[PDB]
Amino acid sequence: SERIESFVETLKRGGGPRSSEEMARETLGLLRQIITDHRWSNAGELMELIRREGRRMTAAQPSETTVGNMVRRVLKIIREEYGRLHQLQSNIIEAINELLVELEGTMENIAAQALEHIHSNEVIMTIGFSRTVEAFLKEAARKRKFHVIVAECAPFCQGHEMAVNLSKAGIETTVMTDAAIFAVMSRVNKVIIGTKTILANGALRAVTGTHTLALAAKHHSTPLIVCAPMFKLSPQFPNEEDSFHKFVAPEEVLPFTEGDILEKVSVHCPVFDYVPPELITLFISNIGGNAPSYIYRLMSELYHPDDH
Amino acid sequence: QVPTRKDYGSKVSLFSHLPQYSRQNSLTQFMSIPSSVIHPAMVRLGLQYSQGLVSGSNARCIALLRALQQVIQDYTTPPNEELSRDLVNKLKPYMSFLTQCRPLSASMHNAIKFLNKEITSVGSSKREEEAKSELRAAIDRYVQEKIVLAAQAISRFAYQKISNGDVILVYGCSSLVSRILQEAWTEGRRFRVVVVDSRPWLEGRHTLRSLVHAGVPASYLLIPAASYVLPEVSKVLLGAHALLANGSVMSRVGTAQLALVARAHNVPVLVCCETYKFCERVQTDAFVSNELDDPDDLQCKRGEHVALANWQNHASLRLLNLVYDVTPPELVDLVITELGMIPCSSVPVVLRVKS
Amino acid sequence: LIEYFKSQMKEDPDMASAVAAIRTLLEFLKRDKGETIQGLRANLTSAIETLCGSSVAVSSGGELFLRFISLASLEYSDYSKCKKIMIERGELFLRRISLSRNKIADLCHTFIKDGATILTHAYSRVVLRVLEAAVAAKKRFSVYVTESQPDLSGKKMAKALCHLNVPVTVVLDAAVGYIMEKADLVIVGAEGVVENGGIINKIGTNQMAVCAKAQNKPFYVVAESFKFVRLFPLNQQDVPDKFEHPWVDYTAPSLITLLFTDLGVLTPSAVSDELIKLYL
Repeated sequence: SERIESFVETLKRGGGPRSSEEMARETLGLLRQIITDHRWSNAGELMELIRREGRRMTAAQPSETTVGNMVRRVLKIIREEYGRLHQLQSNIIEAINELLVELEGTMENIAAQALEHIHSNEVIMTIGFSRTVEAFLKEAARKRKFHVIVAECAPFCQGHEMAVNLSKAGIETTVMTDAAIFAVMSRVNKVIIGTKTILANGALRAVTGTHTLALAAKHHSTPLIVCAPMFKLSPQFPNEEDSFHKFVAPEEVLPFTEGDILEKVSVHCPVFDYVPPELITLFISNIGGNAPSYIYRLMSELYHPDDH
Repeated sequence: QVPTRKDYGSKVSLFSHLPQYSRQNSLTQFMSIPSSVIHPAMVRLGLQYSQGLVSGSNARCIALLRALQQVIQDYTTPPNEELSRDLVNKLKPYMSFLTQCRPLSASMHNAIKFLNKEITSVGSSKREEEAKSELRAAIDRYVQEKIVLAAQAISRFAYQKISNGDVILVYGCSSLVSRILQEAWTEGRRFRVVVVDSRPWLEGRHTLRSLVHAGVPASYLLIPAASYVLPEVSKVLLGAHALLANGSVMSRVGTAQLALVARAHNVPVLVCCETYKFCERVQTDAFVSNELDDPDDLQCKRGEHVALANWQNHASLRLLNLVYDVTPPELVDLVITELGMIPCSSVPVVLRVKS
Repeated sequence: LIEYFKSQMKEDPDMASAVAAIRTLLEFLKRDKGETIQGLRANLTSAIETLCGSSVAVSSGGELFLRFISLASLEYSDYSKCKKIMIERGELFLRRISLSRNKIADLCHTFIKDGATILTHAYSRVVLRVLEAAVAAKKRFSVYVTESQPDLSGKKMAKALCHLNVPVTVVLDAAVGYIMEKADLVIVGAEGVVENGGIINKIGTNQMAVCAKAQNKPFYVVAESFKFVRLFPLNQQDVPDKFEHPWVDYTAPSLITLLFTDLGVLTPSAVSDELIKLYL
């Protein structure tokens, strides 16, 4: 039925399911359902329906790149499925089920490869809460006691919660304000950041302090990993400008109090930022450990030239 | 059985993952001497490593392929087994034994995994002699293919740049960087090599007395003061033995303290490696994958023998002697592989092909 | 054949100098005897005979169509081999090479920044194709050029660009430093590209691009599907014999940002995958 419309409203109003493959489980859900029982013609009328419902879905807040990402991957499974087909619903829904089960284990396998990086007594450093970086760092509690420096930035700040969820289970964290990321980072090694979405050229679109942070990395020459799973490799190299973000209400940065000053003064609030591929020095991923400058072909491994 | 252990001294804080080893001889308190079912043959080589009697980053592959060729040419195929899972399980703790003796590899296993493939690929119904001789035969064709008949071919590319007038600079011992820099005096083109060598287990002398019997002239400088060859160099053919998919070049501990001490004088840096010795890991720094080794070798008998041995009796003075290093591929130019002179950043592109 | 190729490029205000040679070796590959293997070697001699003249791209097309024709040894036949199927396959490879620039423009158009001041140091064909479509559907932009001293050929772009009706200034080639404080998105085309993703173009290119990644502005390059050679230098004064008389210079691939090709948009470290996908 048209419960997807509710879903089309659900992404419209906001209220995030915290990126935990819930957008992916949902997009797989609705694509499974529209894939299940709909109109049927042989010659990709299903694919045309995927383009229509696709572009209607992408008409949401243009930041949830996972929605269109798994949409396009469903299309590539359709194209290869027909490619071998040269009863298709059985093969398509089965392979989509296999992609679901493969998606069902990202946060474990991307966290197994952790002992091979962090060593004893090694002052790691991140910024901003992320599920994968916390799970990833929790499987390195069967090794020695390092430190963790976490930045408290990007207000409204969703960051501390992580400083709790770590320090009551693990290593000796300290929490620094965002405006002190250059007295620190003279005494550190091995920076990690989680990623909101990563671009085709090799860019990280992340939380609103990622840049200003990576610049310090390629100033003191410390390597920064951006641990990010699959299904977040977005096409469309950074052409569209200023729709790249989320501008939120300036209540979060200035209070509605202090009247009259708020007549003539301009307030800005960006949620994301731009990390170019000239500063990332490894990707830890779900299947391999690929470098920055290789990421290109990995994208060609997944998609098809209908990247629009 | 296979006790192992025997760690000696206090590791220097920081990395404790790595285990230091000393010359306690492993079984010199342990092993048996009729046959001692741990190893029919591999106890020979396994004893031969620990003293320092092979140790070249190549030809360990030749050694392990030789001993595994004999032991594979000794198997018995019991009355209730398919001999694929049987032998393929049987080779496990023996390779673990050599793994215990020395850190097992500097990409040596690629061979081991290959053996596990060829063992697993065995047909389910044949003669023991048929599959046996077939197996060791393939085990020969491998070392003929990727170890023998490639290093010759990866010299023909190297002449194309090594031409008359230049002043090359190799570093320490090398396995290929003697062949493809000594099959270039024959066929003319005079030059003047300068070699540079590191303070323990010097290893530079093996070059400087394996090259004067070719006739190309030489010079000699220790790595501590390689800031005088660099205003007269015209290349550096620093070759090494493990390429990691992030474009890292696992050399000996010296290199890439020269490379990023070269590119501040504008002389290029060209690596030379083979086609199996590149591995599918990724590492960011030195302190996750080194291999410490016997910190007693550091003893400079330079007069009154200032206490070196006495350190054990001293309080807090851990000496550390690392074995590998890392070269990040912003300070590395062309890699002269055995499939062309590919760019460094395409270190992964050789992987997908021939796979 | 020399008068034939010169005749082909004489009546041509577009088309590649390289494409002209490609059609020249197409027709002079058609009307010849020796439908056999070693007869192709005679064309190889013609490949040297065409290579008489400079202009590295000619040799690139030489090995290019040399490999395209050379791939007909596989799918083996006798005296009527499928290189004759690469007469029309090739013919459509020539129209494939002919329709190349349009895709490069339709991909490239978007990166102009609507208030941008595009700098260029050349007289390129496809730069003017893409930039002409750029004004012909989109926003406005200034253009600065400098004139290459042993051709003054930049002024040809000044004239033809003034026929495209956009505001152009053109300063001399010594004061590019003074230019770059007031500039963004440096665009240049390129004669040839070496196997690690480096460009060779006119004899001033590195004198800019060294200054491009000091004031942190980007630096793009753009070329068709015919500049990929197996050549591999490593330093200046190690270019081949292709030059007060130098003609081409080198720019290391630690400076070239995202480049454009007929295969699509591309990063400067994926060219090796293309050519190693081809040559072996």
